[PDB]
Amino acid sequence: MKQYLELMQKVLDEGTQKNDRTGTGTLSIFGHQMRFNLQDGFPLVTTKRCHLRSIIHELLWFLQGDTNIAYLHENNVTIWDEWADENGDLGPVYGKQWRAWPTPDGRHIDQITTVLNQLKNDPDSRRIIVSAWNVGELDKMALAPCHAFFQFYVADGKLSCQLYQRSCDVFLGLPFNIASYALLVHMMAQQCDLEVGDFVWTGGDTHLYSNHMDQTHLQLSREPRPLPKLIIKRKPESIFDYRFEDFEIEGYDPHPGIKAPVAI
Amino acid sequence: MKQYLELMQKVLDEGTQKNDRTGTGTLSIFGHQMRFNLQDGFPLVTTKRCHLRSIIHELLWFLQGDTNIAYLHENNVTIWDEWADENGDLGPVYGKQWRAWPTPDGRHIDQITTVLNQLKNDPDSRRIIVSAWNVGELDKMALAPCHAFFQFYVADGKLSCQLYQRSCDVFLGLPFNIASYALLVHMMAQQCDLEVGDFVWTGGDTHLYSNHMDQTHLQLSREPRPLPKLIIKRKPESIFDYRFEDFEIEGYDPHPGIKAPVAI
Ligand SMILES: O=c1ccn([C@H]2C[C@H](O)[C@@H](CO)O2)c(=O)[nH]1
Ligand SMILES: O=c1ccn([C@H]2C[C@H](O)[C@@H](CO)O2)c(=O)[nH]1
Repeated sequence: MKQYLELMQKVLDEGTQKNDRTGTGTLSIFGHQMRFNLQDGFPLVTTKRCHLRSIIHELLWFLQGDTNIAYLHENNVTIWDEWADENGDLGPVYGKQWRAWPTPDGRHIDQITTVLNQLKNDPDSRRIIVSAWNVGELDKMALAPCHAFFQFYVADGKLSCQLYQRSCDVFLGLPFNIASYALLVHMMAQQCDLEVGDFVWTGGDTHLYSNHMDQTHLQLSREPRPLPKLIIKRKPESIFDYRFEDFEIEGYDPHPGIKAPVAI
Repeated sequence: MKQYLELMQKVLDEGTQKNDRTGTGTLSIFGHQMRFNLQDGFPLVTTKRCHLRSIIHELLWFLQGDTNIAYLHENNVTIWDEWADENGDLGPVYGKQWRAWPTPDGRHIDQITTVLNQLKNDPDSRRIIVSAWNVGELDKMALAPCHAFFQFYVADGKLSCQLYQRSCDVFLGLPFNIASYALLVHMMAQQCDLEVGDFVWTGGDTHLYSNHMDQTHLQLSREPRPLPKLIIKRKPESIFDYRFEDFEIEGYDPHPGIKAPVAI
C-alpha cells in the first residue's frame, strides 16, 4: 500500500539507529500517523502476501475475553506460542482488558459492550474508547500491549477509529496490525447500522530491524496492487457471535510473500 | 504558530458539523498529528496572548498527586472551579492517576517515578508511558481525561514525547494543552540529563465551536511571531521539587489576547 511504502521509506531515510532489548539494532522514528479510508478497499498489503486466517482467529479470540492459547491451538494458530507458559496462559493481556477490566472494588468492566452502547445511544461522544493499558496488571502480562488504546468516532453515518500503537515493527507486525483493526471497524459498523469510515493508525516507536534491510528494499521495488474487498456473509446477533467463515476477502492479488527472520 | 494556524484552517475547510453534549454545534475533524521541535523555541501561541501562570501552577499541582482545588486557590488559579464540588474535590482525575494509580490488590502506582527510572536506566524502552485513562475510576472523575495517555522516547541524547488527546477545543484549550506538555518535557529532560527533542501532539475529535468563528478568522489574519525561549532558573533535586518562580519565558511578544465565550 502507498501509505505503508511511504512509511517504510521514511524509516529508511529518517530513522535513527536505536537498539532493541539487549539485541538487534533498529532504524527508528517516533510519532507517525496514516489514514485508510475503508470505503476504498480493505487495507491488506499487496506488495507482499499476507495471511489473514491467523488475524481473524486472533481477533475473535480477543472478543471472547480469552487469554489462554487453547482456542488458537484448536485452529492451529500458533502466533502466541512464543509467549505462552506451560498451561497456554498469557496473563491478563488484550481480551481480558477488553472484556473484563478489573476495578479496585471487585467489578470487571466490559469495554467492548460499553463502546457498542455509546455508538448506538450516544454516537457524538468524544469518550468512545477502549484501553488495554492497565498499569496495575502490566507486571503479570506476558508482554505489555503494543496496540494499547483506541477511539471510535461517528460523523455523517460513518464509523472511524484511531489506534495508538506504542511500538511497531514495520516489516513483520504492522500489515497484520492494520488488517486486524480494519476488520473490527467493519464488525462494529455492521452491529451499529453504520457505514465504515477511516482507520487512523498512530504510532510511537516505529521501526525497522537491521537484518530486514534486504527484504524492505525488495518490497519497495514493487508497485501496489488494487486493494481487496471484505465481504461479511452474515450479520450475527451480536459482536461476540462471529465465526471464521463469516469473512471473505475478494479481489486480493499480492506479490509473493517475503520472509523476515528474527534474532533470539 | 504555523502548525496551529494550519490546523485551525484544516478544521474550517474540512470539519464536519457535529454537536457537543446537548448543546453547541462544532466543526469537527478526527485524527490529526503535529510536531514541535522544542530546540526551536517554546511552543506558546503568539497569534493571541496566552497566560502561562495558570498552566505552570496546574502542572505542579498534577505532579503532587493533588486532586483538590485548595493549592490552585492559594495562588488564585481558578480554571478548575467549574468542575469542583463543595469541598474543592475533583475525584480521581490526572494527578491521582499520575502519582497513585490504584491496582485491584491495594497498591498505588507512581507512574511519574517509573518513567524517570526508565529514562535513566532503560532509555531505549518502547514502554515509557503514563496513562490517566483508568477505566475503573472514570465514573468518579469530575470529567474523563482529555489528555489521556503519553509516551516518552529517547534517541541521540534527546527526549521526545507524544501526547494522545481524545478531545480538543482548538481555540480555547489547545494552546494551553501544548504549553503544559512542552514544559513537562523540559522538566523531565533537566532531571535525566537529556536535551529536549520533539513534542508530538496527536488528537482524536479535534474541533472548533460554532460561536468562535469570528475569533478564529481574526486569529488566522495574524502572522506568527518568533517563538519564545523557556529558561529554568534552578535544577531541583527531583521532579516533585519545582516551584513557580523556577520558570521564565523570554522573548514573548504576542498579538493581543482574544476572548472566547462558552455556552452553559
Ligand atoms: O501488535 C504488535 C505487537 C508487536 N509488534 C512488535 C513491536 C516490537 O517490534 C516487537 C515487540 O515484541 O514486536 C508489532 O509491531 N505489533
Ligand atoms: O485539556 C483539555 C480539556 C478539555 N478540552 C476541551 C474538550 C472539549 O472541547 C471540552 C470538554 O469539556 O473542552 C480541551 O481542549 N483540552
